[PDB]
Amino acid sequence: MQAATVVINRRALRHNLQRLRELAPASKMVAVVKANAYGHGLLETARTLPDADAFGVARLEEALRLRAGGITKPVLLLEGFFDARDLPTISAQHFHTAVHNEEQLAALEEASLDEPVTVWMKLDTGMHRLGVRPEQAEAFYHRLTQCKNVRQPVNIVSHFARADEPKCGATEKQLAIFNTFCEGKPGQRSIAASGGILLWPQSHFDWVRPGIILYGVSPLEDRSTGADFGCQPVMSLTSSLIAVREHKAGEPVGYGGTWVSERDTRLGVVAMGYGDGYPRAAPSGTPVLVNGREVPIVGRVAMDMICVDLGPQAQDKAGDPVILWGEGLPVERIAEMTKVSAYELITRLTSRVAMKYVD
Amino acid sequence: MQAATVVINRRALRHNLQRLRELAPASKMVAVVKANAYGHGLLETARTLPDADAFGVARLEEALRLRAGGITKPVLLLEGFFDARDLPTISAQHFHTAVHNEEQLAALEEASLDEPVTVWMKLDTGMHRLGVRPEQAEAFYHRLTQCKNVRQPVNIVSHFARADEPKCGATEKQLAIFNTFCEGKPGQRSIAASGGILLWPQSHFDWVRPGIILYGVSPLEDRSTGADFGCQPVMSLTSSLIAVREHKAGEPVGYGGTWVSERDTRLGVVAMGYGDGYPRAAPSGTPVLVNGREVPIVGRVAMDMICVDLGPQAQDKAGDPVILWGEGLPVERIAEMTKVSAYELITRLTSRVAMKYVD
Ligand SMILES: Cc1ncc(COP(=O)(O)O)c(CN[C@H]2CONC2=O)c1O
Ligand SMILES: Cc1ncc(COP(=O)(O)O)c(CN[C@H]2CONC2=O)c1O
Repeated sequence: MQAATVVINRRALRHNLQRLRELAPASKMVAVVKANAYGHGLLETARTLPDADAFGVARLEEALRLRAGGITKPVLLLEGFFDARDLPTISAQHFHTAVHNEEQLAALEEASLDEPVTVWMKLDTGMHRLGVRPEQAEAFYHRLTQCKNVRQPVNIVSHFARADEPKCGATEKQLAIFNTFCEGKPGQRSIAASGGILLWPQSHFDWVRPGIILYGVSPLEDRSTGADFGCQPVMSLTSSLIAVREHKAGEPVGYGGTWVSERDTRLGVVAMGYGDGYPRAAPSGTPVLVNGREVPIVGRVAMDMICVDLGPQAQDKAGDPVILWGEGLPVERIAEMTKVSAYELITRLTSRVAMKYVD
Repeated sequence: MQAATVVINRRALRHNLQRLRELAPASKMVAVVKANAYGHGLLETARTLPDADAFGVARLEEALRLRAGGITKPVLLLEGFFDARDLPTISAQHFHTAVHNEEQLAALEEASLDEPVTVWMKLDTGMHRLGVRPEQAEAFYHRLTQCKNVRQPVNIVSHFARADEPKCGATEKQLAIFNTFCEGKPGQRSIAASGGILLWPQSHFDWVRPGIILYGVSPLEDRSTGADFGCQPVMSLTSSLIAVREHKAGEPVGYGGTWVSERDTRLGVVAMGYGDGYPRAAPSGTPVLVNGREVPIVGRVAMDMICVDLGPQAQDKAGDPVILWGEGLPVERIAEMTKVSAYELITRLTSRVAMKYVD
């Protein structure tokens, strides 16, 4: 019938972008669409959001697919470029780039481009992933200022490591470091993504980079959902039953006989598995909606199939609609039940699901 | 380009099919290529194995992509068809199909096809996922036998739920049930996949369906690898470093500051994350190969990046080769370290990874 299908709500997506402008009314928006737009579709998510001030990607590849698809809006390379030979491209495509290491800076200093490139110097303010450390930042920053190939002024970007943990002073320390370096400097400032936007109004500055929350999903693991912030869930992972079978008490289900029935019942088989992106870690009891009502997963999640307990006289039939997460079942709820981060749930899906866009 | 790349060894793949024929010398092969050939590529895995007796898929869509790509060899629909209206296509495409429920049988009984379809009746011998239960099997089987649309004789297929657990008598019980039903019946018999092939020579029968082991990966969670059975690993998940940075003692790394360094060291940043398919569940300490030597992951695995500890004077530079798993690092080893099944590791990868084929 219909199998593994990801349904993307274009109206929810536009709503969230506008909703986020209301939360950060003095900041421009970098719609973060990396990793196939967190599973919602790189190009379609961008086509949906022409109001974005820019689009953010992880890799140069992603930026080029945007251009290839007709996106004209500025694209920000959050990780910068990996090869000095890519600068002519980046210049001609009008891609904005982060600059975090000596290789990139030296590259910019000796390249010969027909046009200078807007840059966002990435400062390491405490996460210690990418970026120039405080003691090397000033000298590094000054070189970018002297580059004929760098469009002036140079902008400043950083990222939070624990913005979702308001109780520890990590975020305030990163802000302290961020603010100290930006003092007296021109050029746009940006450090906040979903968590910074929602919980830290002092971190909005000139540009904010909504990612997870843009898709109506919460960046926090406190069982809050996108709706807690007025953002609507964009994605629905759906499928269908391919079988409804009789089952006896005492009989196990699935690999390892992991689950045993204590009653005669009817089981439903869903055309969904980890070969589609659904977490194999999902325990028996995890909720799924069959014909709009919640039923539990029973036994191990397999590569292409998932079994659920329908009840002894259920009436559900093969071909009926199944919702892995969507309307009536937030992905955050799944995240909680399976202990899998919502970020990974919506993002680590395979090419086997169909993509569908509505309204 | 040289970022998230899955390298597929075509020579290892051919070697494993031949190696398996040596283990099951009197059985035909159904090369199971469902779920994008377990992450190795549906069409390319099929193109490199023209010696297979048939190809097995989960869904009808997968079978059609094989035909669309030029594969002419028989394709077995392990889950059968989900819509009675698909029978005319299945007949014309010469797809073999499993039949596990009333819907499919009744569909075959009343459809009008220009040619009959070869069928594999699915018998539920104990896994209780798909298949006709023992008490309903005889009547169900007889109807398929009387179908003008079913090519005679009808074949019989089943699947093991615990073939990897030789201790418990689950597999022997499924065999007992399987053998009892097949007595006196013509038509091919098939119940064994990777585990059955390797550990149960009494389950080989007429056709065996190698899946996991075909890709040189072990179906067991006992630390064994594909090489334990003479099968060579087909896949290599590779990438590159995009940064090598200084780091100080007492400083945390990544989201949640979950790893703290007890020494001044140098960290490497890999262009790999769960947005590519790499498990977010990977703990600090999980091994990765940088320039051929093993280094530990430190801090949470992010969507697009992974940090590793290189050492205080490590000579590694951005752009250097990184191996997530492949030569010198079996996926089974990463399975063990992360507690993620090897099946899911190789299969639940996203479309962001580039596919490369070698000899
Ligand atoms: C630099 C940057 N800006 C914005 C975002 C968007 O964050 P939210 O998703 O939280 O809004 C990310 C997230 N990249 C994250 C996503 O997961 N793993 C990462 O490393 C980021 O790295
Ligand atoms: C019907 C059938 N045949 C063969 C196999 C091959 O198994 P191996 O890889 O073990 O050999 C599977 C596994 N499908 C598995 C994959 O994991 N989940 C499943 O349902 C299967 O369902």
